[PDB]
Amino acid sequence: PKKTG
Amino acid sequence: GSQKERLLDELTLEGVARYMQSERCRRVICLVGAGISTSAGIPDFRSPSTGLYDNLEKYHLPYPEAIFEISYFKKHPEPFFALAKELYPGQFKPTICHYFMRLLKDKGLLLRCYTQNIDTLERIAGLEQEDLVEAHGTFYTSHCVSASCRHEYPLSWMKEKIFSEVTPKCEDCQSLVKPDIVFFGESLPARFFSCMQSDFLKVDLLLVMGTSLQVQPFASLISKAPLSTPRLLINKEKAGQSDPFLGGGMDFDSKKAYRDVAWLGECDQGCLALAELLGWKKELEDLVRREHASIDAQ
Ligand SMILES: *[C@H](CCCCCCCCCCCC)O[C@@H]1[C@H](O)[C@@H](COP(=O)(O)OP(=O)(O)OC[C@H]2O[C@@H](n3cnc4c(N)ncnc43)[C@H](O)[C@@H]2O)O[C@@H]1S
Ligand SMILES: [Zn+2]
Repeated sequence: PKKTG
Repeated sequence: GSQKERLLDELTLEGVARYMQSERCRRVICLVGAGISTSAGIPDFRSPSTGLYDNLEKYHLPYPEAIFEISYFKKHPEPFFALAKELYPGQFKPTICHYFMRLLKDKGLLLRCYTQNIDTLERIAGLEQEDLVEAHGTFYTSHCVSASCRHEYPLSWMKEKIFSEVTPKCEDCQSLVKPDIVFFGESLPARFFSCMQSDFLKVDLLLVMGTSLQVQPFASLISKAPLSTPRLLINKEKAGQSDPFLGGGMDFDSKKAYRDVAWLGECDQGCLALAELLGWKKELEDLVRREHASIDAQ
Protein backbone atom coordinates (compact mmCIF):
# COMPACT_ATOMS: atom_id res chain seq x y z
CA PRO A 1 0.00 0.00 0.00
CA LYS A 2 0.91 3.67 -0.66
CA LYS A 3 2.11 6.59 1.47
CA THR A 4 -0.79 9.07 1.87
CA GLY A 5 -1.53 12.22 3.90
CA GLY B 1 -7.26 -11.07 23.03
CA SER B 2 -9.49 -8.05 22.31
CA GLN B 3 -10.21 -7.60 26.00
CA LYS B 4 -9.37 -4.16 27.44
CA GLU B 5 -7.50 -4.83 30.67
CA ARG B 6 -5.50 -2.23 32.52
CA LEU B 7 -1.89 -3.37 32.99
CA LEU B 8 -0.39 -0.04 34.13
CA ASP B 9 -0.74 0.72 37.82
CA GLU B 10 -1.05 4.43 36.91
CA LEU B 11 -1.23 6.36 33.63
CA THR B 12 2.08 8.15 34.09
CA LEU B 13 5.73 7.77 33.11
CA GLU B 14 6.35 6.23 36.54
CA GLY B 15 3.65 3.61 35.82
CA VAL B 16 5.25 2.83 32.48
CA ALA B 17 8.71 2.39 34.05
CA ARG B 18 7.33 -0.04 36.67
CA TYR B 19 5.60 -1.98 33.87
CA MET B 20 8.83 -2.11 31.82
CA GLN B 21 10.72 -3.69 34.71
CA SER B 22 8.01 -6.26 35.37
CA GLU B 23 8.04 -9.77 33.89
CA ARG B 24 5.12 -8.94 31.60
CA CYS B 25 7.11 -6.41 29.51
CA ARG B 26 9.50 -8.34 27.27
CA ARG B 27 8.93 -6.80 23.79
CA VAL B 28 8.86 -3.02 23.04
CA ILE B 29 8.06 -1.48 19.66
CA CYS B 30 9.12 2.11 19.04
CA LEU B 31 7.31 4.23 16.45
CA VAL B 32 9.25 7.39 15.62
CA GLY B 33 9.15 10.41 13.38
CA ALA B 34 10.85 13.67 12.58
CA GLY B 35 10.52 15.06 16.08
CA ILE B 36 13.26 12.76 17.30
CA SER B 37 15.77 14.41 14.93
CA THR B 38 14.95 18.08 15.30
CA SER B 39 17.58 18.39 18.08
CA ALA B 40 20.07 16.85 15.51
CA GLY B 41 19.36 19.80 13.14
CA ILE B 42 16.88 18.26 10.71
CA PRO B 43 13.60 20.19 10.73
CA ASP B 44 10.33 18.37 11.05
CA PHE B 45 7.53 18.80 8.51
CA ARG B 46 4.53 20.15 10.37
CA SER B 47 5.74 22.38 13.23
CA PRO B 48 4.65 25.95 12.58
CA SER B 49 7.38 28.31 11.35
CA THR B 50 10.31 25.86 11.77
CA GLY B 51 8.74 22.91 9.94
CA LEU B 52 9.51 22.23 6.28
CA TYR B 53 5.98 22.98 5.13
CA ASP B 54 6.42 26.61 6.25
CA ASN B 55 9.80 27.00 4.47
CA LEU B 56 9.10 26.03 0.85
CA GLU B 57 8.17 29.40 -0.71
CA LYS B 58 11.51 29.80 -2.48
CA TYR B 59 11.17 26.48 -4.43
CA HIS B 60 8.69 27.91 -6.99
CA LEU B 61 6.48 24.82 -6.52
CA PRO B 62 2.95 24.66 -7.99
CA TYR B 63 1.80 23.84 -4.41
CA PRO B 64 3.77 23.01 -1.18
CA GLU B 65 2.88 19.29 -0.96
CA ALA B 66 4.36 18.68 -4.42
CA ILE B 67 8.04 18.53 -3.40
CA PHE B 68 7.32 15.30 -1.45
CA GLU B 69 5.03 13.75 -4.12
CA ILE B 70 6.36 11.15 -6.59
CA SER B 71 4.41 12.45 -9.62
CA TYR B 72 5.91 15.92 -9.16
CA PHE B 73 9.40 14.50 -8.53
CA LYS B 74 9.35 12.52 -11.79
CA LYS B 75 8.25 15.59 -13.82
CA HIS B 76 10.67 17.99 -12.07
CA PRO B 77 13.30 16.48 -9.72
CA GLU B 78 15.32 19.71 -9.40
CA PRO B 79 13.34 21.30 -6.51
CA PHE B 80 13.67 18.18 -4.35
CA PHE B 81 17.44 18.02 -4.96
CA ALA B 82 17.76 21.75 -4.19
CA LEU B 83 15.91 21.18 -0.88
CA ALA B 84 18.14 18.19 -0.12
CA LYS B 85 21.24 20.38 -0.51
CA GLU B 86 19.73 22.99 1.83
CA LEU B 87 18.95 20.38 4.54
CA TYR B 88 21.87 17.97 4.20
CA PRO B 89 23.90 18.01 7.42
CA GLY B 90 27.72 18.22 7.54
CA GLN B 91 27.59 15.95 10.60
CA PHE B 92 25.23 13.00 11.39
CA LYS B 93 24.95 12.93 15.20
CA PRO B 94 22.08 10.93 16.75
CA THR B 95 20.13 12.42 19.65
CA ILE B 96 19.64 11.28 23.23
CA CYS B 97 16.32 9.77 22.03
CA HIS B 98 18.15 7.67 19.40
CA TYR B 99 20.57 6.39 22.02
CA PHE B 100 17.66 5.49 24.33
CA MET B 101 16.49 3.15 21.60
CA ARG B 102 20.03 1.77 21.43
CA LEU B 103 19.74 1.00 25.16
CA LEU B 104 16.45 -0.80 24.55
CA LYS B 105 18.30 -2.94 21.99
CA ASP B 106 21.26 -3.60 24.28
CA LYS B 107 18.93 -4.52 27.20
CA GLY B 108 17.07 -7.07 25.00
CA LEU B 109 13.79 -5.14 25.05
CA LEU B 110 13.61 -3.83 21.49
CA LEU B 111 11.38 -5.93 19.26
CA ARG B 112 11.48 -3.31 16.50
CA CYS B 113 11.89 0.38 15.77
CA TYR B 114 9.62 1.57 12.96
CA THR B 115 10.88 4.93 11.76
CA GLN B 116 9.41 7.45 9.34
CA ASN B 117 12.76 9.27 9.16
CA ILE B 118 15.16 9.02 6.22
CA ASP B 119 18.20 10.53 7.97
CA THR B 120 20.05 7.26 8.90
CA LEU B 121 20.45 8.35 12.54
CA GLU B 122 18.96 5.10 13.92
CA ARG B 123 21.68 3.14 12.08
CA ILE B 124 24.39 5.48 13.37
CA ALA B 125 23.07 5.01 16.92
CA GLY B 126 23.57 1.26 16.46
CA LEU B 127 20.22 -0.18 15.38
CA GLU B 128 20.77 -2.99 12.90
CA GLN B 129 18.63 -4.71 10.20
CA GLU B 130 17.02 -7.10 12.70
CA ASP B 131 15.97 -4.08 14.78
CA LEU B 132 14.83 -1.50 12.28
CA VAL B 133 12.01 -0.84 9.77
CA GLU B 134 12.69 2.29 7.70
CA ALA B 135 9.04 2.68 6.77
CA HIS B 136 9.62 5.69 4.51
CA GLY B 137 12.94 4.42 3.17
CA THR B 138 16.31 6.02 3.57
CA PHE B 139 18.94 8.26 2.03
CA TYR B 140 21.61 5.65 2.89
CA THR B 141 21.28 4.11 -0.55
CA SER B 142 19.93 5.35 -3.88
CA HIS B 143 18.88 3.58 -7.09
CA CYS B 144 18.63 4.26 -10.75
CA VAL B 145 14.92 4.61 -11.58
CA SER B 146 15.03 2.61 -14.84
CA ALA B 147 13.27 -0.75 -14.36
CA SER B 148 15.82 -2.66 -16.46
CA CYS B 149 18.81 -1.21 -14.54
CA ARG B 150 18.12 -0.23 -10.91
CA HIS B 151 21.88 0.23 -10.18
CA GLU B 152 22.57 1.06 -6.53
CA TYR B 153 24.62 4.08 -5.39
CA PRO B 154 25.97 4.82 -1.92
CA LEU B 155 25.35 7.99 0.08
CA SER B 156 28.85 9.34 -0.61
CA TRP B 157 27.99 9.34 -4.34
CA MET B 158 24.56 10.92 -3.83
CA LYS B 159 25.94 13.56 -1.47
CA GLU B 160 28.52 14.69 -4.07
CA LYS B 161 25.83 15.05 -6.73
CA ILE B 162 23.60 17.03 -4.34
CA PHE B 163 26.37 19.46 -3.35
CA SER B 164 27.61 19.91 -6.92
CA GLU B 165 23.99 20.84 -7.88
CA VAL B 166 24.21 18.17 -10.61
CA THR B 167 20.94 16.23 -11.04
CA PRO B 168 22.09 12.66 -10.33
CA LYS B 169 22.26 10.34 -13.36
CA CYS B 170 23.11 6.68 -13.53
CA GLU B 171 26.62 5.93 -14.76
CA ASP B 172 25.41 2.79 -16.52
CA CYS B 173 22.25 4.06 -18.29
CA GLN B 174 22.00 7.86 -17.67
CA SER B 175 18.52 7.62 -16.07
CA LEU B 176 17.69 9.57 -12.93
CA VAL B 177 19.05 8.20 -9.61
CA LYS B 178 16.62 8.60 -6.69
CA PRO B 179 17.40 8.27 -2.96
CA ASP B 180 15.64 5.17 -1.53
CA ILE B 181 12.98 7.29 0.13
CA VAL B 182 9.24 6.77 -0.12
CA PHE B 183 7.56 9.84 -1.62
CA PHE B 184 3.79 10.40 -1.22
CA GLY B 185 2.19 8.11 -3.77
CA GLU B 186 4.85 5.38 -3.57
CA SER B 187 4.41 1.97 -2.00
CA LEU B 188 6.03 1.36 1.39
CA PRO B 189 8.71 -1.38 1.50
CA ALA B 190 7.51 -4.97 1.68
CA ARG B 191 9.32 -5.55 5.02
CA PHE B 192 7.06 -2.89 6.60
CA PHE B 193 4.08 -5.20 6.06
CA SER B 194 5.85 -8.48 6.91
CA CYS B 195 7.22 -7.03 10.14
CA MET B 196 3.88 -5.41 11.09
CA GLN B 197 2.00 -8.69 10.61
CA SER B 198 4.31 -10.52 13.01
CA ASP B 199 5.50 -7.88 15.50
CA PHE B 200 2.11 -6.58 16.57
CA LEU B 201 0.92 -10.04 17.62
CA LYS B 202 3.37 -10.04 20.49
CA VAL B 203 4.19 -6.44 21.49
CA ASP B 204 4.05 -5.58 25.25
CA LEU B 205 4.64 -1.82 25.03
CA LEU B 206 4.34 0.73 22.24
CA LEU B 207 6.63 3.81 22.56
CA VAL B 208 5.61 6.57 20.14
CA MET B 209 8.02 9.53 19.82
CA GLY B 210 8.28 12.67 17.73
CA THR B 211 5.42 12.12 15.27
CA SER B 212 2.18 13.88 14.53
CA LEU B 213 0.67 10.55 13.32
CA GLN B 214 -0.82 12.24 10.21
CA VAL B 215 0.71 10.05 7.46
CA GLN B 216 -0.71 6.64 6.52
CA PRO B 217 -0.38 3.75 6.71
CA PHE B 218 2.30 4.40 9.36
CA ALA B 219 -0.10 6.15 11.74
CA SER B 220 -2.43 3.12 11.74
CA LEU B 221 0.30 1.04 13.44
CA ILE B 222 -0.93 2.27 16.83
CA SER B 223 -4.20 0.38 16.27
CA LYS B 224 -2.44 -2.93 15.47
CA ALA B 225 -1.27 -3.59 19.04
CA PRO B 226 -3.39 -5.82 21.30
CA LEU B 227 -5.99 -3.70 23.16
CA SER B 228 -4.22 -4.29 26.50
CA THR B 229 -0.77 -3.17 25.30
CA PRO B 230 0.15 0.13 26.98
CA ARG B 231 1.11 3.00 24.71
CA LEU B 232 3.41 5.86 25.74
CA LEU B 233 3.65 9.01 23.62
CA ILE B 234 6.71 11.24 24.19
CA ASN B 235 6.11 14.32 22.06
CA LYS B 236 5.78 18.10 22.22
CA GLU B 237 1.98 17.79 21.66
CA LYS B 238 -0.68 15.13 22.01
CA ALA B 239 -1.14 13.10 18.84
CA GLY B 240 -3.00 10.03 17.69
CA GLN B 241 -6.43 10.71 19.20
CA SER B 242 -9.49 9.86 17.11
CA ASP B 243 -11.01 12.84 15.34
CA PRO B 244 -14.48 13.57 16.80
CA PHE B 245 -16.07 13.42 13.31
CA LEU B 246 -14.05 10.83 11.40
CA GLY B 247 -14.06 8.45 14.42
CA GLY B 248 -7.97 2.22 18.30
CA GLY B 249 -7.01 5.92 18.57
CA MET B 250 -5.11 7.29 21.56
CA ASP B 251 -7.21 7.91 24.65
CA PHE B 252 -5.17 9.77 27.23
CA ASP B 253 -7.90 11.78 28.91
CA SER B 254 -11.43 10.37 28.64
CA LYS B 255 -13.29 8.62 31.44
CA LYS B 256 -12.58 5.36 29.59
CA ALA B 257 -8.77 5.94 29.40
CA TYR B 258 -6.92 2.83 30.63
CA ARG B 259 -3.56 2.34 28.84
CA ASP B 260 -2.33 5.44 26.97
CA VAL B 261 0.07 7.95 28.51
CA ALA B 262 1.27 11.28 27.10
CA TRP B 263 4.52 12.81 28.32
CA LEU B 264 4.69 16.26 26.77
CA GLY B 265 7.99 17.94 26.07
CA GLU B 266 11.24 17.37 24.22
CA CYS B 267 11.86 13.76 23.16
CA ASP B 268 15.39 13.99 24.59
CA GLN B 269 14.03 15.14 27.97
CA GLY B 270 11.33 12.49 28.11
CA CYS B 271 13.74 9.71 27.24
CA LEU B 272 16.17 10.99 29.86
CA ALA B 273 13.36 11.05 32.45
CA LEU B 274 12.31 7.52 31.58
CA ALA B 275 15.91 6.32 31.66
CA GLU B 276 16.31 7.82 35.13
CA LEU B 277 13.28 5.91 36.47
CA LEU B 278 14.72 2.72 34.96
CA GLY B 279 18.16 3.13 36.51
CA TRP B 280 19.65 3.77 33.07
CA LYS B 281 20.49 7.49 33.36
CA LYS B 282 24.26 7.02 33.85
CA GLU B 283 24.39 4.40 31.07
CA LEU B 284 22.56 6.77 28.73
CA GLU B 285 24.73 9.80 29.63
CA ASP B 286 27.93 7.79 29.19
CA LEU B 287 26.76 6.27 25.88
CA VAL B 288 25.71 9.61 24.35
CA ARG B 289 28.87 11.41 25.50
CA ARG B 290 31.19 8.68 24.16
CA GLU B 291 29.37 8.32 20.83
CA HIS B 292 29.13 12.09 20.33
CA ALA B 293 32.85 12.52 21.14
CA SER B 294 33.76 9.81 18.67
CA ILE B 295 31.59 11.43 15.97
CA ASP B 296 33.12 14.84 16.76
CA ALA B 297 36.57 13.24 16.37
CA GLN B 298 35.87 12.09 12.73
C1 LIG C 1 7.70 11.16 3.53
C2 LIG C 1 9.22 11.25 3.41
C3 LIG C 1 9.63 12.54 2.74
C4 LIG C 1 11.14 12.72 2.90
C5 LIG C 1 11.62 14.07 2.41
C6 LIG C 1 13.13 14.17 2.49
C7 LIG C 1 13.57 15.61 2.27
C8 LIG C 1 15.05 15.72 1.94
C9 LIG C 1 15.92 15.28 3.11
C10 LIG C 1 17.41 15.61 2.96
C11 LIG C 1 18.19 15.04 4.16
C12 LIG C 1 19.44 14.24 3.78
C13 LIG C 1 19.81 13.15 4.78
O1 LIG C 1 7.14 11.39 4.84
C14 LIG C 1 7.57 12.47 5.69
C15 LIG C 1 7.47 12.00 7.13
O2 LIG C 1 8.07 10.75 7.34
C16 LIG C 1 5.97 12.02 7.34
C17 LIG C 1 5.52 11.95 8.78
O3 LIG C 1 5.90 13.13 9.48
P1 LIG C 1 6.33 13.03 11.02
O4 LIG C 1 5.16 12.63 11.86
O5 LIG C 1 7.57 12.23 11.21
O6 LIG C 1 6.70 14.58 11.25
P2 LIG C 1 5.73 15.81 11.62
O7 LIG C 1 6.52 17.06 11.28
O8 LIG C 1 4.37 15.63 11.01
O9 LIG C 1 5.51 15.67 13.21
C18 LIG C 1 6.60 15.91 14.09
C19 LIG C 1 6.10 15.81 15.52
O10 LIG C 1 7.22 15.95 16.40
C20 LIG C 1 6.91 16.98 17.38
N1 LIG C 1 8.23 17.49 17.73
C21 LIG C 1 9.13 18.14 16.92
N2 LIG C 1 10.30 18.28 17.60
C22 LIG C 1 10.16 17.64 18.77
C23 LIG C 1 11.03 17.44 19.84
N3 LIG C 1 12.32 17.90 19.84
N4 LIG C 1 10.58 16.74 20.88
C24 LIG C 1 9.31 16.26 20.93
N5 LIG C 1 8.44 16.45 19.93
C25 LIG C 1 8.86 17.14 18.84
C26 LIG C 1 5.98 17.91 16.66
O11 LIG C 1 5.28 18.66 17.63
C27 LIG C 1 5.12 16.94 15.85
O12 LIG C 1 4.05 16.39 16.62
O13 LIG C 1 5.54 13.21 6.67
C28 LIG C 1 6.55 13.58 5.74
S1 LIG C 1 5.80 13.84 4.16
ZN1 LIG D 1 20.76 2.87 -14.57
